[PDB]
Amino acid sequence: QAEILEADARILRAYAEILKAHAEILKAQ
Amino acid sequence: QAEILEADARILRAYAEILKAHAEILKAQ
Amino acid sequence: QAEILEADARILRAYAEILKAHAEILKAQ
Amino acid sequence: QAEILEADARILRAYAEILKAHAEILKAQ
Amino acid sequence: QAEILEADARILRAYAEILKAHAEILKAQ
Amino acid sequence: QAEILEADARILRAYAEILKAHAEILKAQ
Amino acid sequence: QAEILEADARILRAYAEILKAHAEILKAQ
Amino acid sequence: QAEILEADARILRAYAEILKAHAEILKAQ
Amino acid sequence: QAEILEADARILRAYAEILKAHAEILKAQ
Amino acid sequence: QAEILEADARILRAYAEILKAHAEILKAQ
Amino acid sequence: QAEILEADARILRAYAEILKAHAEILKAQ
Amino acid sequence: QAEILEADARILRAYAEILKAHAEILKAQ
Amino acid sequence: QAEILEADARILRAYAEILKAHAEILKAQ
Amino acid sequence: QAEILEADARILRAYAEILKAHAEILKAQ
Amino acid sequence: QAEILEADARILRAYAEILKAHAEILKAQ
Amino acid sequence: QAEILEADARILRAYAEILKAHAEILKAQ
Amino acid sequence: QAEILEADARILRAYAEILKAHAEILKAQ
Amino acid sequence: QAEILEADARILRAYAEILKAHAEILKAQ
Amino acid sequence: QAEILEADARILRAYAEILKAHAEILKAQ
Amino acid sequence: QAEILEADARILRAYAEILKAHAEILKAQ
Amino acid sequence: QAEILEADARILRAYAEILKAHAEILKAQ
Amino acid sequence: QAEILEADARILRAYAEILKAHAEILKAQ
Amino acid sequence: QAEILEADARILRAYAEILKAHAEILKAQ
Amino acid sequence: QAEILEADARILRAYAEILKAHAEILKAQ
Amino acid sequence: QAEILEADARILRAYAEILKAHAEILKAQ
Amino acid sequence: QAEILEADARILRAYAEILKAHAEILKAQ
Amino acid sequence: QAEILEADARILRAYAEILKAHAEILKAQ
Amino acid sequence: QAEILEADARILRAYAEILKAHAEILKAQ
Amino acid sequence: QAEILEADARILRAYAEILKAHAEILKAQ
Amino acid sequence: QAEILEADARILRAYAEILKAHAEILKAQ
Amino acid sequence: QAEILEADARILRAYAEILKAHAEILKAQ
Amino acid sequence: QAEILEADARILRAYAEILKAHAEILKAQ
Amino acid sequence: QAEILEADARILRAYAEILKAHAEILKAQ
Amino acid sequence: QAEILEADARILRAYAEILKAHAEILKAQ
Amino acid sequence: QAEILEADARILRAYAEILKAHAEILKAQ
Amino acid sequence: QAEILEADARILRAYAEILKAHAEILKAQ
Amino acid sequence: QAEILEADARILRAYAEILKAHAEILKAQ
Amino acid sequence: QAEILEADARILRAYAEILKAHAEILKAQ
Amino acid sequence: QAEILEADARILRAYAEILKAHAEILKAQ
Amino acid sequence: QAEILEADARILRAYAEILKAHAEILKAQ
Amino acid sequence: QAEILEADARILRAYAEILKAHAEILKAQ
Amino acid sequence: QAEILEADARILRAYAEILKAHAEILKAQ
Amino acid sequence: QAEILEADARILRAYAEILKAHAEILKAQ
Amino acid sequence: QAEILEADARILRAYAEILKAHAEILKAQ
Amino acid sequence: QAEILEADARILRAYAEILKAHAEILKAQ
Amino acid sequence: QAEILEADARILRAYAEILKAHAEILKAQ
Amino acid sequence: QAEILEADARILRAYAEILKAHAEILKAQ
Amino acid sequence: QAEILEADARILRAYAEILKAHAEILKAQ
Amino acid sequence: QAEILEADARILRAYAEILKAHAEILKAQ
Amino acid sequence: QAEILEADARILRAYAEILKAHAEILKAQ
Amino acid sequence: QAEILEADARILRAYAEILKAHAEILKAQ
Amino acid sequence: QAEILEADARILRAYAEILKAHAEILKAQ
Amino acid sequence: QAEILEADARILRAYAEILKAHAEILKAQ
Repeated sequence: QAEILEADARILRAYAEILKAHAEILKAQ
Repeated sequence: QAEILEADARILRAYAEILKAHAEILKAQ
Repeated sequence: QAEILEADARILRAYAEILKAHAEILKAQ
Repeated sequence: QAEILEADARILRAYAEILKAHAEILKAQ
Repeated sequence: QAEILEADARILRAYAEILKAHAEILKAQ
Repeated sequence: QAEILEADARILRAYAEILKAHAEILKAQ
Repeated sequence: QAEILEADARILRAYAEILKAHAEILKAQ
Repeated sequence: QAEILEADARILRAYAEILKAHAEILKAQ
Repeated sequence: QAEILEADARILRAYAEILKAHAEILKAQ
Repeated sequence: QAEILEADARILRAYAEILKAHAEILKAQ
Repeated sequence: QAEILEADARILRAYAEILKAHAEILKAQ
Repeated sequence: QAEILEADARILRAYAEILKAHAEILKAQ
Repeated sequence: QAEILEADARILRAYAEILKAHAEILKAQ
Repeated sequence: QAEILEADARILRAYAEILKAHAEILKAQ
Repeated sequence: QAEILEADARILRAYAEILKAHAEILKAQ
Repeated sequence: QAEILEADARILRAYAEILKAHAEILKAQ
Repeated sequence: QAEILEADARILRAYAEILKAHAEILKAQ
Repeated sequence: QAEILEADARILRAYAEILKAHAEILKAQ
Repeated sequence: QAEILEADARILRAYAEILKAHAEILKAQ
Repeated sequence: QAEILEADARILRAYAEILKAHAEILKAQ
Repeated sequence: QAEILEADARILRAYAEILKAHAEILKAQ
Repeated sequence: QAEILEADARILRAYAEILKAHAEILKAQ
Repeated sequence: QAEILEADARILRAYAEILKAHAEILKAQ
Repeated sequence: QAEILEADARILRAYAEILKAHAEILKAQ
Repeated sequence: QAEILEADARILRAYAEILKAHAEILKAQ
Repeated sequence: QAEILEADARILRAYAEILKAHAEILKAQ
Repeated sequence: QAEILEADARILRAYAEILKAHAEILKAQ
Repeated sequence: QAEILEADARILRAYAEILKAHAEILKAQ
Repeated sequence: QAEILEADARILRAYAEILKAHAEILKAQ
Repeated sequence: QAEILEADARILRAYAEILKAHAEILKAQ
Repeated sequence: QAEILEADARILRAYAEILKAHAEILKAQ
Repeated sequence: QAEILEADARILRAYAEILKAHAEILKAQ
Repeated sequence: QAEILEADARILRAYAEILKAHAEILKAQ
Repeated sequence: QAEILEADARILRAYAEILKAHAEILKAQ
Repeated sequence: QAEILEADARILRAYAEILKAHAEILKAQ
Repeated sequence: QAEILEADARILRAYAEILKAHAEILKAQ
Repeated sequence: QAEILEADARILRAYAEILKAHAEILKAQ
Repeated sequence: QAEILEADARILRAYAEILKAHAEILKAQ
Repeated sequence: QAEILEADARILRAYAEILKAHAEILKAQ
Repeated sequence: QAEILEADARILRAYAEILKAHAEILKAQ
Repeated sequence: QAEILEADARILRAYAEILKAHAEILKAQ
Repeated sequence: QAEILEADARILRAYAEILKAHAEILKAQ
Repeated sequence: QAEILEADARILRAYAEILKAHAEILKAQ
Repeated sequence: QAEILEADARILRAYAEILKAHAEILKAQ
Repeated sequence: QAEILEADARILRAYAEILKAHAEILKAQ
Repeated sequence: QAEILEADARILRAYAEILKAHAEILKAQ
Repeated sequence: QAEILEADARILRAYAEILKAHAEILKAQ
Repeated sequence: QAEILEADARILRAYAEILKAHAEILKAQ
Repeated sequence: QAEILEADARILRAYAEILKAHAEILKAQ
Repeated sequence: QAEILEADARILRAYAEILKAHAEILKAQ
Repeated sequence: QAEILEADARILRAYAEILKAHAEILKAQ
Repeated sequence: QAEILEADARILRAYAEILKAHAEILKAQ
Repeated sequence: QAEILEADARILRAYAEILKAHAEILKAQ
């Protein structure tokens, strides 16, 4: 099941990356 | 049933990959 | 009934493959 | 009734095969 | 009534065969 | 009434045979 | 009323025979 | 009224006979 | 009124006879 | 599971960054 | 887990900054 | 009593429907 | 009483329908 | 009373329909 | 009793439906 | 008893549906 | 018993649905 | 027993749903 | 036993849902 | 056993939900 | 075992919720 | 084990809540 | 372990509450 | 450890309460 | 007082209803 | 006062209804 | 007093209902 | 005041209705 | 006193109901 | 004021209706 | 102060209630 | 301040209620 | 601020209510 | 910001309501 | 962004409402 | 993106509404 | 993609609406 | 693919609408 | 395939619509 | 197959429409 | 088979339409 | 069989249409 | 049988149509 | 009002007399 | 905002004046 | 926004003036 | 956006001016 | 998008100017 | 797509200019 | 597809130019 | 199919050019 | 079938060329 | 049948060639 938890970690990292990009571009705004 | 769990892991990895690509391209945007 | 579960595993693997191909091509996009 | 379940297994295998072929050709696309 | 169930099994086998042929020819496509 | 059920079994067998022939000829196609 | 049910059985047998002949000739086709 | 039901039985037997003859001749076809 | 019902029985018997003769001659055909 | 906690830390850092950018721009307002 | 607590500290600092900016602008009002 | 004669009329109309459909058959041939 | 004679009229009209359909048959031949 | 004579008229019209249909028969022959 | 004769009428109308559909078949050929 | 004859009528109407659908098939070809 | 014949009618209607859907398929091609 | 035949009817209706959906697929292409 | 066949019917309806959704996909493209 | 097949049906319905949501995605784009 | 497959179904429904919410996002943009 | 997969489902539903709220944000802007 | 993943789910739901309240803020402005 | 993450969740819910009350303030103005 | 006159009107309408029903009777004869 | 005059109008309409029903009676004779 | 006149109106309407039902009887004969 | 004149108009229309029904009576004789 | 007259009206309505049900009986025959 | 004149018009139309019905009467004689 | 204005609104609504009840009186007369 | 403006709106709606009730009075006269 | 503008809208709608009620008055006269 | 524009739209619709009610006034005169 | 454009559309529709109401005014004069 | 284009279409339709209302004005003059 | 093309079609239809309304203007002058 | 071609057809019909409206303009001048 | 050919036919009809509208233009000049 | 030939016929009729519209153009010049 | 021959007839009529339209062209020149 | 011969007749009439249109062409030149 | 002979007559008339059109051709040259 | 009560008492007595006469007649029948 | 309250005072004074004049003239009545 | 409130004050003053003039002239009436 | 609010202020001032002029002239009336 | 808002401001200013001119001339009236 | 928005801005500016010119000339009127 | 959007931009620019020229000449008028 | 889209782009460019030339010459007018 | 699509592309290119030449010559006009 | 489609392709190519030549010569014009 550890694979499922790794997948969750990946999903959350990706979401954090989306949020960070949105933050940076909104700062550019 | 472990095969089902492996399939779930695969699905989530693929979704994470989609999200990562979308994040990178939105950063390129 | 294990055959049914194997069939489910196959279906999910195929769906994951579709998603992975779509992800790769969207990255190419 | 086990024959019915075998038939279901066959149907799902065939559907999985259709999906796999569609996935491969979409990757070729 | 078991004859009815056998008939159902036959019908589903035939449908699975149709689907398998369609899958193979679509792969040939 | 069992005669009615036998007739139903016959009908379904015949339909399955039609479907099997159509499947085989579509495979020949 | 059992005569009516016997008549129904006869009708369905005849229809099944028609279908079987059509199936065989379509296989010959 | 049983005479009416007997008449109905006769009608259906005759129709079944017509259908059987048509089936046999279509098989001869 | 039973006479009316007897007349109906007669009519249906006659119609069945017509149909039976037509069936036999079509079989002769 | 520590990976999950790291992901949470990342998410919260990103949210804090969004909030800080919004604060700075509202100060600019 | 200390990372989570640091993230909380960051969030609260950002909120305090928002509030301070709102206070200053309301004083300007 | 009127309802009884009404039912008789319905019987006769049904027989008329039989004959009319048979005529349509014979014309179609 | 009028309803009774009305029902009689309906009977006679039904018989007329019988005869008319029979005429249409004979014409079609 | 008028309704009663109306019903009588309907009876007679129905008989007229009988005769007219019979005439149409005889003409068709 | 009227209900019984009504049911008989329904039987006959159903047989008429059979014949009419068969005619439509034969026309379609 | 009327319910029994009603059920018979339903059987016959169902057979009519079978034949009519088969006709529609043959027309579509 | 009426319920049993009702169930038979349902079976036949279901078979009719099968045939009608198959016709719709063939038309769509 | 009626419940058993009802269940059979449900099976057949489900198969009809399969075929109808497949037809809708083929039309959409 | 009826419950078992009911469950089978549910399986088949679910497969129908799969196919119908796939059709809706293909139409949307 | 019926519960097991019920659970299988639930699995398949869930997969259908996946596909339907994906279709809605693709339409929204 | 049924509970295990039920849990799997819940997992899949949750993934469906993810996809549906993502679609709603994309529509809102 | 079922409880573990249930917990996983809860995790995924929570992530869905995150995404849905974010969508509501973006719509409100 | 299930309790740990439950706690994680609670964390994520709390973050969702944060985002939803922020959305409500932005709407109110 | 679960208690610790529970406490973290409580912290985050409290922050959510802060934001929600602030929104209610801003609406009231 | 308007209420009283309304009541009188209702009385008269009721008497009219009496006469109308009497006409119905007389016609039915 | 308009209410009173409306009530008078209703009285008169009721009397007219009486006369009309009386005409119905007289015609029916 | 209006209540009393209303009650009288109800009496008369009831008598009218009696006559109307009697007409129903007489017609049914 | 317009309401009062409307009421007068209604009175007159009612009287006209009286006369018209009287004409109906007289013609019926 | 209005209550008493209302009760009388109810008596009469009940008698009317008796007659109406009797008509139902007589028609059913 | 237009309402008042409309009411006058309605009065006059009502009087015209009176005269027209009177003409109907006189012709009927 | 908003409370005071709300109280004034309540006063006015109460006056409206008075006036409307007086209207209902005048209509009832 | 929005509360104050809402209170003003309530005042005006109450005045409207007064005026409309006065209208209903004047109509009723 | 949106709340303030909504309050203004409510003020204006209330004025419209006043004006429309005055219209209804003037019509009623 | 969309909320603000929606509020503006509401303002304008309210003005339209005012103007339309004034139209209805002027027509009523 | 689509929300913003929808808001603009609403603004324009509101202006159209204003203009159309002004038209209706001018016609009414 | 389709949503954005739909929004543009709505903008244009709103402009058309403006223009058509202006037409109706000019006609009314 | 079909959705995108449909959106384009809507754009063009909206332009047509604009142009036609302008035509109606020019005619009205 | 048929959907795509239908979309193209819609595009062309929209262009035709544009052109026809321009024709109507030019005629109106 | 018939669907595809129908789509082609629609394309051609749309082109015809374009051309005919252009004709109508040229005539109008 | 008849459907396919009908589709071909539609193609040809569409071409005829094109050609006829071109004729109408050339005449209009 | 008659359907197929009818389809052929339609093909030929369409060709005739083409040819006749070409004639009309050539005349128009 | 009459249907088949009618279809042949239609074929021949279509050929005649072709030939006559060719005649009209040749005349027009 | 008369139908068959009528069909033959139609065949011959169609041939006559062919021949006459050929005559008209030859005259036109 | 007691006069009204005596009147309806007379009415019911007369109706009872009619019923008794019809009863004695049907007894003589 | 005190100006709004003064306006309300004016409105209520004017309404009171209307009511006082109406009272005076109704006293004169 | 105070300008909007001043505008509302103006509107209400004007409406009060209209009402005062109407009151004065109704007193003159 | 303040420009929009100024425009609204202008619109309301203009409407107030229209109302004031109408009030003045109605006073002159 | 600010350009769109400026355009709206312009439109509303122009409409206000139209209204002001109409008010001025109606004052001149 | 910003080009489309600029085009819309242009259209609205032009419409505002038309309205301003119409306002100016109506002032000259 | 961006070419289509550029074409739309061109069309709207041209329409805006037409409108601007019409506005200029109407100002010259 | 991209060729079709390019063709549409060409058509729209040409139409825009026609419109631009017409605008230029109407400016020259 | 791609040949058909290429033919359509050719047709549309040719039509675009016609339109471009017409635009050029109308510019020369 | 592919031969028929090739023939259609040829026809459309030829028509496109005619149109291209006509466009070229109209450019020469």
